[PDB]
Amino acid sequence: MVVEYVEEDIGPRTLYSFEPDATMLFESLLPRYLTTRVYAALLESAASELA
Amino acid sequence: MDPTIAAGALIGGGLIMAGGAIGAGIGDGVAGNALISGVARQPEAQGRLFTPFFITVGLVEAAYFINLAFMALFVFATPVK
Ligand SMILES: COc1cc([C@](O)(CCN(C)C)[C@@H](c2cc3cc(Br)ccc3nc2OC)c2cccc(OC)c2F)cc(OC)n1
Repeated sequence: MVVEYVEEDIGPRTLYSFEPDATMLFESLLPRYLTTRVYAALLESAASELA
Repeated sequence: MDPTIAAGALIGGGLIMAGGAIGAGIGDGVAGNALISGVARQPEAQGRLFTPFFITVGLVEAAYFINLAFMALFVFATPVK
């Protein structure tokens, strides 16, 4: 995945608490993101095939 | 003679103001350390975090003031005499 730093959006924003930590959550969430992307791809392909 | 009581009030009284300052000085620290972090995590909390803070400090400062009073009672009244 390409890392693109879009904006700041939030400066004096209430900081998020991470449990246990941000890095482990991120590396455990990335494959779920990839597989939900593949799921959305399969759904779009099914709808396109029916059309 | 009587001087041995006098210093007994100056030393003891000093102790009453030693353990006093170690009490408040650190207390107000360990309490305030939980305020800053709180405010550092969400600035809009400074409004409500003063409700617990100024309670703890209150208690803490009592432990100081009493000793303060007693120190006077030791240096300006010398009870055992
Ligand atoms: C001049 O000596 C004090 C003392 C005290 C206290 O000891 C608390 C001291 N801390 C706040 C530093 C207090 C007390 C005793 C307790 C005893 C048990 Br067993 C369980 C909970 C107890 N909780 C307490 O209050 C939290 C207390 C005592 C006596 C009369 C009292 O009525 C005036 C009274 F309030 C307060 C005080 O204020 C100037 N002066």
